[PDB]
Amino acid sequence: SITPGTYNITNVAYTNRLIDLTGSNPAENTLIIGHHLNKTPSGYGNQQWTLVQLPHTTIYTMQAVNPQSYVRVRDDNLVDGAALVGSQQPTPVSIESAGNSGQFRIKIPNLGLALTLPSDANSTPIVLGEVDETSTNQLWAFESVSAV
Amino acid sequence: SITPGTYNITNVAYTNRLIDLTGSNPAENTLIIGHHLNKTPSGYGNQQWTLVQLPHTTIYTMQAVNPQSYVRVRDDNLVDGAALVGSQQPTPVSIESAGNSGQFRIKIPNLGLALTLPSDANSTPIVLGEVDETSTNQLWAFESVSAV
Ligand SMILES: OC[C@H]1O[C@@H](O[C@H]2[C@H](O)[C@@H](O)[C@@H](O)O[C@@H]2CO)[C@H](O)[C@@H](O)[C@H]1O
Ligand SMILES: OC[C@H]1O[C@@H](O[C@H]2[C@H](O)[C@@H](O)[C@@H](O)O[C@@H]2CO)[C@H](O)[C@@H](O)[C@H]1O
Repeated sequence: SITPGTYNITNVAYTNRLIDLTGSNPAENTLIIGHHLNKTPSGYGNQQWTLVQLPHTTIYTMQAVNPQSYVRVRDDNLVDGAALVGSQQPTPVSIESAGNSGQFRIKIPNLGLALTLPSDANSTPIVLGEVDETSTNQLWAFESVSAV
Repeated sequence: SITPGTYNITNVAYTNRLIDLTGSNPAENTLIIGHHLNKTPSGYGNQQWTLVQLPHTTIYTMQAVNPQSYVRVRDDNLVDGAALVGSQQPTPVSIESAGNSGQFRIKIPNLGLALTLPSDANSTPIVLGEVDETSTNQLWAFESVSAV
């Protein structure tokens, strides 16, 4: 399984789009979106995500570097089409390899729903969609940030 | 939520029945059962269960003190009636306060299923049942293992 640490997370369909917390805003219910890299080499703190793992499982929490907001499904509403947002409390996710190449799905445990990016337009919000075998817009690549 | 540590776990419908790994057997797919207390004051290692928590959530793993088998649903088959067993790999569980006191429900994350004891007969297997907030057969009392 993926090592605990800090990462930039890029979409497999749209390789110019990173997971991004809108405006670096710390407020409840701030939207999580797909957006162009915002500074070289590894973005500002709203494009860097720290993973904490439950040992001997694929269950994690995800938290931005600055401001320190967790990934959550809005209103804990675990259904097709619901928004992803920043919050003071996390939704637990299952991060699972999709084959022998470095790609992953980010799933809601036991429900057959996953994070998806529905267009390449800059600033498109990320939402839940149905799990399947062939859509590339629900696959994601992880690159370590050396930080410091 | 409940503090990480090592516990005896007793049913609320049937207060003479503890969670027990059959015969202290380390083999894969050994049944987990309700059974009378097998040693004073706190049982042998097959009646003592260690909890590890994912921070800022109610998600845990459960593992016996001796032999070191995890709690798992047989074949990862998350349906009404399925068997609980000992294994080298865990099923993640959501442990939540209920009823009233040092009383808790042991639920499958995001599904309407929970661990239940259907009879007071000695050595009855523990299985999944539908969530029902009025049923004492799916409520459990947690007591820390004394410090010899
Ligand atoms: O609109 C999404 C992008 O916002 C950028 O931050 C802006 C911000 O939206 C605006 O309100 C103001 O504060 O200027 C900022 C730029 O200096 C983020 O930097 C970008 O990553 C997107 O989230
Ligand atoms: O039958 C369930 C109980 O088994 C007990 O272990 C017995 C075992 O069944 C028996 O075959 C033989 O090995 O002697 C053991 C007693 O030392 C457990 O001790 C009890 O907790 C139940 O699991």
